[PDB]
Amino acid sequence: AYEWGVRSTRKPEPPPLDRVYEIPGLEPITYAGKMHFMPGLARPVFPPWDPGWTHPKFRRLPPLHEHPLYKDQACYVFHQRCRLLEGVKQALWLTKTQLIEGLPEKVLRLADDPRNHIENQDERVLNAISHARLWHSTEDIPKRETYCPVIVDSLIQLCKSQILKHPSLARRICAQNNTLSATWNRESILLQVHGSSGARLNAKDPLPPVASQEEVEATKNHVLETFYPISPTMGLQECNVYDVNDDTGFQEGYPYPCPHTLYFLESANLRPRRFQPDQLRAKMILFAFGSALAQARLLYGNDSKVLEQPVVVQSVGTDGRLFQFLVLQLNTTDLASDEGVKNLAWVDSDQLLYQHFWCLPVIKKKVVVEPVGPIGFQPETFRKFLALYLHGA
Amino acid sequence: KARGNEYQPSNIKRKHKHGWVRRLRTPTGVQVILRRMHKGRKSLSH
Amino acid sequence: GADRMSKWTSKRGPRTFCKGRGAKGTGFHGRDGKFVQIKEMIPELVVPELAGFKLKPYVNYRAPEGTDTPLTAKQLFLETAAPAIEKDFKAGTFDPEHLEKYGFEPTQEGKLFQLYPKNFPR
Amino acid sequence: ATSVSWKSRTKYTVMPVKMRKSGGRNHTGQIQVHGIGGGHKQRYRMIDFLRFRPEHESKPGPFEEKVIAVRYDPCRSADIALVAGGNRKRWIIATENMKAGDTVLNSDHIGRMAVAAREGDAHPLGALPVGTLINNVESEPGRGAQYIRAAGTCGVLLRKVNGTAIIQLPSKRQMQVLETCIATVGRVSNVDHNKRVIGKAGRNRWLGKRPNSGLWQRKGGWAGRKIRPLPPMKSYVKLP
Amino acid sequence: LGHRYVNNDKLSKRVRKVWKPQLFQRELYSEILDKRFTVTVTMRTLDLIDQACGFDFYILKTPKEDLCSKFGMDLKRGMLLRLARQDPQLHPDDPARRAAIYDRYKAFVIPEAEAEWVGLTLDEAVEKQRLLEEKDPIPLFKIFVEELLGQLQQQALSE
RNA sequence: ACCAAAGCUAGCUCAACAUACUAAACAAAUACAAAAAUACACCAAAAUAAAAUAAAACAUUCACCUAACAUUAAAGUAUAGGA
RNA sequence: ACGAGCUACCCAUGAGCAGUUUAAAAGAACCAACUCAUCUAUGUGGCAAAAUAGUGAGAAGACUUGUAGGUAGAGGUGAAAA
RNA sequence: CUCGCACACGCUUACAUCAGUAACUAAUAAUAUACUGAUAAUUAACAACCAAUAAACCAAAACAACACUAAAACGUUUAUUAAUUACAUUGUUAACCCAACACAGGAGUGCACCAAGGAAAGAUUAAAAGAAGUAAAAGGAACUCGGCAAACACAAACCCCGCCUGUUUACCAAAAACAUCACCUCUAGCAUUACUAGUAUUAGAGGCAAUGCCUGCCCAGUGACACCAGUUUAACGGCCGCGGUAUUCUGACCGUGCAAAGGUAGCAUAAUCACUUGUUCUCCAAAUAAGGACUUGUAUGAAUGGCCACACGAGGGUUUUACUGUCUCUU
RNA sequence: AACUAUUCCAAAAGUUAAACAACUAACUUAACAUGGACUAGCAAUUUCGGUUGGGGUGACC
Ligand SMILES: [Mg+2]
Ligand SMILES: [Mg+2]
Ligand SMILES: [Mg+2]
Ligand SMILES: [Mg+2]
Ligand SMILES: [Mg+2]
Ligand SMILES: [Mg+2]
Ligand SMILES: [Mg+2]
Ligand SMILES: [Mg+2]
Ligand SMILES: [Mg+2]
Ligand SMILES: [Mg+2]
Ligand SMILES: [Mg+2]
Ligand SMILES: [Mg+2]
Ligand SMILES: [Mg+2]
Ligand SMILES: [Mg+2]
Ligand SMILES: [Mg+2]
Ligand SMILES: [Mg+2]
Ligand SMILES: [Mg+2]
Ligand SMILES: [Mg+2]
Ligand SMILES: [Mg+2]
Ligand SMILES: [Mg+2]
Ligand SMILES: [Mg+2]
Ligand SMILES: [Mg+2]
Ligand SMILES: [Mg+2]
Ligand SMILES: [Mg+2]
Ligand SMILES: [Mg+2]
Ligand SMILES: [Mg+2]
Ligand SMILES: [Mg+2]
Ligand SMILES: [Mg+2]
Ligand SMILES: [Mg+2]
Ligand SMILES: [Mg+2]
Ligand SMILES: [Mg+2]
Ligand SMILES: [Mg+2]
Ligand SMILES: [Mg+2]
Ligand SMILES: [Mg+2]
Ligand SMILES: [Mg+2]
Ligand SMILES: [Mg+2]
Ligand SMILES: [Mg+2]
Ligand SMILES: [Mg+2]
Ligand SMILES: [Mg+2]
Ligand SMILES: [Mg+2]
Ligand SMILES: [Mg+2]
Ligand SMILES: [Mg+2]
Ligand SMILES: [Mg+2]
Ligand SMILES: [Mg+2]
Ligand SMILES: [Mg+2]
Ligand SMILES: [Mg+2]
Ligand SMILES: [Mg+2]
Ligand SMILES: [Mg+2]
Ligand SMILES: [Mg+2]
Ligand SMILES: [Mg+2]
Ligand SMILES: [Mg+2]
Ligand SMILES: [Mg+2]
Ligand SMILES: [Mg+2]
Ligand SMILES: [Mg+2]
Ligand SMILES: [Mg+2]
Ligand SMILES: [Mg+2]
Ligand SMILES: [Mg+2]
Ligand SMILES: [Mg+2]
Ligand SMILES: [Mg+2]
Ligand SMILES: [Mg+2]
Ligand SMILES: [Mg+2]
Ligand SMILES: [Mg+2]
Ligand SMILES: [Mg+2]
Ligand SMILES: [Mg+2]
Ligand SMILES: [Mg+2]
Ligand SMILES: [Mg+2]
Ligand SMILES: [Mg+2]
Ligand SMILES: [Mg+2]
Repeated sequence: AYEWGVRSTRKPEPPPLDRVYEIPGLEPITYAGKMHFMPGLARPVFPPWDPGWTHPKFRRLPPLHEHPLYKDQACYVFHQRCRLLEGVKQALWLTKTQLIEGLPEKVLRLADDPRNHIENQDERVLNAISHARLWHSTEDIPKRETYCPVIVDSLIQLCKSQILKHPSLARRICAQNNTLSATWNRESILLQVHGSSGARLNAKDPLPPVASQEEVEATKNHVLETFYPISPTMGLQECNVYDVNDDTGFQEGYPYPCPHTLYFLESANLRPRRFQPDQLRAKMILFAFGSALAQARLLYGNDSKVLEQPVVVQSVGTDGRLFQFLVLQLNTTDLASDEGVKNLAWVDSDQLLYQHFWCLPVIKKKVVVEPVGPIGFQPETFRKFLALYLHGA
Repeated sequence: KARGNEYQPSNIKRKHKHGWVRRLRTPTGVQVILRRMHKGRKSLSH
Repeated sequence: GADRMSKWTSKRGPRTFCKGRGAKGTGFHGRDGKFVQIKEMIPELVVPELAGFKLKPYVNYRAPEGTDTPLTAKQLFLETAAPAIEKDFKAGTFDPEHLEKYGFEPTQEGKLFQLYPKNFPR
Repeated sequence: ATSVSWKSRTKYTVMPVKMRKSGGRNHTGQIQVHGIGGGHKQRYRMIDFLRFRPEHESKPGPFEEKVIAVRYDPCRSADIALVAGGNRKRWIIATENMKAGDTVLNSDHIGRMAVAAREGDAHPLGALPVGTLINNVESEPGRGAQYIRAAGTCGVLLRKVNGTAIIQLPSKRQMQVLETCIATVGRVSNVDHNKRVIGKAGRNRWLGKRPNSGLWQRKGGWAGRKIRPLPPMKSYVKLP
Repeated sequence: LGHRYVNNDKLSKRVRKVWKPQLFQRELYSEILDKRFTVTVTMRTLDLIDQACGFDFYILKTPKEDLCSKFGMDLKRGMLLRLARQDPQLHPDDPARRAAIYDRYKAFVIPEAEAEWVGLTLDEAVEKQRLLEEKDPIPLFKIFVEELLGQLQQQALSE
């Protein structure tokens, strides 16, 4: 095998001990007396140093096994930044879930009713895009780190403007950065989705289940696809210190108990520091699922059972030019077995809000060919966005 | 082209090349300091 | 040819060179990068109430000086420990083992202001 | 003075790690090798050259891995492949037709019947047919591949005698090894690397090659066309 | 270190030359210290050990100048100490072996005050002597108390 | 008549003696980029002196040339040397 | 012993390159900043121990350039001009 | 008339206010940013200082949609611990630095082309010669080593040498020298500091100079392999005569000597010892110039490369136009 | 000479037979590594006799 250090680098082996230390029954004479190095004298050996009072900062790092929460069962954790190798496949398998192409038809009907549009949709949304992508900064060409959260929030505002027409929307509150811990056991593998998502829309009243019983029973016969060489745990964090407790980021008696929509931004300048669209889909599957599972174990409890009352959660995600829509229905708290009823997920993937954007007029042979602004605009994707925002009322 | 401007001042370079620490890090440097001390120089080093 | 003679001061180098003028550090660098002061490192001035007390910055001229005797460890021994030791040897209660009642201290590490490693500034 | 090599990183990573070129200079700072320096900036991908490497010591058996992607590598001539199995990924040197979304077997197991050889497969030499094409050849068993890693190169297994394999290196020299040593089956990636045409001196500079010297040296005795009988066979088999 | 003439003709070039000893790795057994040291020695060292009939003999039987090694002098200091002490820890289980061994070397036995100073560099010596002289200066309270007790006991005995 | 001129001191030199041989001054700061009170280490080491020159060149050789033993003689003797 | 703060070549780490022409940032083209130093005239104790004026060559590259580091004289460095 | 404001690096009070300047600095004064004295001054929000250990991440910057090849600087999150408590410390002037000078030189970046900065002339006179400019009758290279310089011109052709962009003698040479893509020889079977975290389609030591047609004969010498035989010239290097013959000059043929082979293809009065201003044709009124042929060059010649060629060249030569104070011949 | 590689002898560590014929020798060698040789590389030290109708060539001594 080829070992990966290099001798030159690895901290130098201690100097060969002085010859006077091999002679039995003889006290070597050292410079230890004079408190400094001297040539001609033997090198003193000192006891590992114990400053009888311990200092919080300058002490050695406590070994991991000493912690009260240490356990010998390796628990695989999924946090906000983990990438899954096979994204949606893995997500589904860990979640025990079937995938469905479009969005639920409830949501689409909500989307295609001309009653549900804003005053001028094309106008306002073209403006939201242009604002986010250009106008919101002093600089010529804003980076993504700014313009992704800006555009998501612009759209949230455009939808929030409908609180006038359907005044049930005030039953919601928005939250940022909550600790979420969902532990569950799947096929002898222990999984925990643990961490923070970016932004979370919570509601006072839960969301009506979107799948007819025919779907749920057609779920009973569906076989989970499997990737043989790759273990399903791939890309997670092997972790030996963890807590198993159901934790939604809020304590008891929270006035807005029901997770409604989760928002996942990819705001990073470099490509390699963002998620592949697929991996992102996986991320929101797992996290939506965790958010659901927490609740499901709050209103029912740790016992593993099929659910008489499904829990529904939504998720949206972004490049800032590209959107991922997801609706998840949780039907099952027993994931140990592979053979039962499976949870449901609808994923509308790779929905372009606009094709491209020009921040400076593009000029060819001293004429203006392409003006400043967005190229191509899909009112459809914003319509779906609105739909998901309006799912409560 | 034109010469004589060979000296382009930097304090970091100055003190890394000619400084006290640099003179004490090698036996030869120490002999420099010793010679200057002997001659009674006002400034032993930069 | 730069400057050899003039002393090396924070004013002289690049941005990266900051050398204090010799004031003493009051703290450390914290988590936020912001600086944290430690209330214990900041010297607390101990100032007596001067109002009701009579002494002045100068002395009357007709007031005499005196024969100058530098205080010695001996004189200090005799003004303090000698009367007590003599009193307790004359009564035979003298104990060469424990001198602590006379004010001798075997080791300094217990007390707040120690003399030999000199724990206090002033 | 003294410089420290960039080559210290203890843990294996599939992620590209940053490296410092040193044009021809040893750690003392003098030129050792002439004609090297200042190419494009390069990150380094760690290659696992031990093809058979059981993930956990718990299950020793022959295992199987999936090929995820086949990428260009700046550091070597061959193209490399990202290969994942169990919980782990690693870079391996890609065989000629290896493509993404593929399956590759790693096995230490011998048997009387040999094996039908696919490309990415790694087997002990003893397990292969006697005419097979191999690359990434170990010397002693467990050591890791050294020989035949360059782009488009292939050796060939010649024969099997006395619990030992004799193979033919790309230089057409013969090499004798224990038959317990692993090798990968096929020709290495990027076979046309031979026919690439550097267009201009500039490109050579991009590759980090500084021009030859200008001094004129009269050719000596060493030059000419020497025809030498092919050298005797190297044997890493240690006789008792 | 020296020079030579090439060909040994005095009329040829004169050339710097250095003659280096041939060194070997050999492990030697000390009886008195009961140990095997791995030491670099010459063929000459082995011949002198042979000639003096024991490793421990050779070390005890040779003067400081002839060994030339600081390690030789420390070996010697060690087993000289073990002889002057009659250290029981030599062979803890068998006083038979112990007396048997301490027997043959009885010619070299030297007192203890001498035995710990044998192999010492002037540096090590100065250090050792500095440590034996190490004292925390006596508090003036003590000294003044003793002067006062002297004076009080001579004031009590005079009446 | 300008420019100028004249001093006799500052100190030095060489020896003698001599105890014995790193002066004086240290409050803080000084081996971070010396003079910057305060954080887990590393630290350290040795190898023949050479040549200019003399030999009317230069090739073996070439006193003294940073190794205590002085003085009167033996004696520029025995010896050594491209003798 | 001391020198790579000039310069030769490296290593790290930053920074520049507008307009025009082209499917093209192609060691292409025109031409600034920038870098060089062709030819001439001045100058020749000079503004200058190598410059000034005009004129020229390159100008997304084997390009220019800042900062810190390296290699040392029996050596270094060198697209050889000793 | 236009090199301005700021920061970095550097400099170190040269800055500011009041006063003084007989003399000292300013290459001279007036007076004063630079001489002298006294007294003051730059205040942190900017800048410096400003956590470690594990773990998940194969997926460039280029308006980044997506790609190109030379494969690319720049971080999130999760876990484990991180003294917890107003005000810490330090840089903050300038007309400035490196060039012995208050030097027409050298100096990184961001913004500007003016709103900011500045003054070519101490006063005269209007000689020569010198410098820098503008104009010029008729002519238009007759100048001269050369159209050097100049010009109301800013075009065309042909050779030589190098393929090309590039590099070089800082301060007399920028080139035909070097490098270079390409093509060829040699040397290596391999592991933790170079080569290389590479493995013969690789890496070193060299030659030669892209492409195209080619690269002839020689291993006797000298090398180097093979420790001797033997092998090697894209290793160092070499590649011939005398006599007689077709009526006549020549010599297919003949004789014979010597060599390891006897200079092959090509090209040729050449950047090629001399003879040489070879001979002839073209160009000019006239040419030792230029170009084309002939050509034993008895001293050309094939990777110390030979021959053609595209494009390129501040390389070296030649012609035409045009342009002109180069010149007639100066003003 | 040193140094860098080659080759060899000795040093050092070993290993074998109890050798052969009739009525002591031989062989082995991982990295270091010593003494003495060998062949090369890379080098080190030193020198350019005089006369001459100026030197050089030729000639001479
Ligand atoms: Mg100078
Ligand atoms: Mg100076
Ligand atoms: Mg500073
Ligand atoms: Mg500064
Ligand atoms: Mg603070
Ligand atoms: Mg490489
Ligand atoms: Mg490659
Ligand atoms: Mg080459
Ligand atoms: Mg060359
Ligand atoms: Mg002489
Ligand atoms: Mg003389
Ligand atoms: Mg001489
Ligand atoms: Mg001498
Ligand atoms: Mg003799
Ligand atoms: Mg430098
Ligand atoms: Mg441009
Ligand atoms: Mg160009
Ligand atoms: Mg100019
Ligand atoms: Mg002009
Ligand atoms: Mg110009
Ligand atoms: Mg140009
Ligand atoms: Mg051009
Ligand atoms: Mg340096
Ligand atoms: Mg020399
Ligand atoms: Mg040299
Ligand atoms: Mg160069
Ligand atoms: Mg030359
Ligand atoms: Mg020359
Ligand atoms: Mg100055
Ligand atoms: Mg002033
Ligand atoms: Mg004046
Ligand atoms: Mg300022
Ligand atoms: Mg004037
Ligand atoms: Mg005039
Ligand atoms: Mg004129
Ligand atoms: Mg004119
Ligand atoms: Mg005219
Ligand atoms: Mg003419
Ligand atoms: Mg004429
Ligand atoms: Mg001209
Ligand atoms: Mg012209
Ligand atoms: Mg013209
Ligand atoms: Mg050229
Ligand atoms: Mg020059
Ligand atoms: Mg130059
Ligand atoms: Mg040029
Ligand atoms: Mg020039
Ligand atoms: Mg050339
Ligand atoms: Mg060819
Ligand atoms: Mg050619
Ligand atoms: Mg040939
Ligand atoms: Mg031969
Ligand atoms: Mg031969
Ligand atoms: Mg011809
Ligand atoms: Mg000729
Ligand atoms: Mg010839
Ligand atoms: Mg040749
Ligand atoms: Mg030739
Ligand atoms: Mg071309
Ligand atoms: Mg030309
Ligand atoms: Mg050029
Ligand atoms: Mg040119
Ligand atoms: Mg000599
Ligand atoms: Mg002569
Ligand atoms: Mg002469
Ligand atoms: Mg003559
Ligand atoms: Mg004459
Ligand atoms: Mg002669």
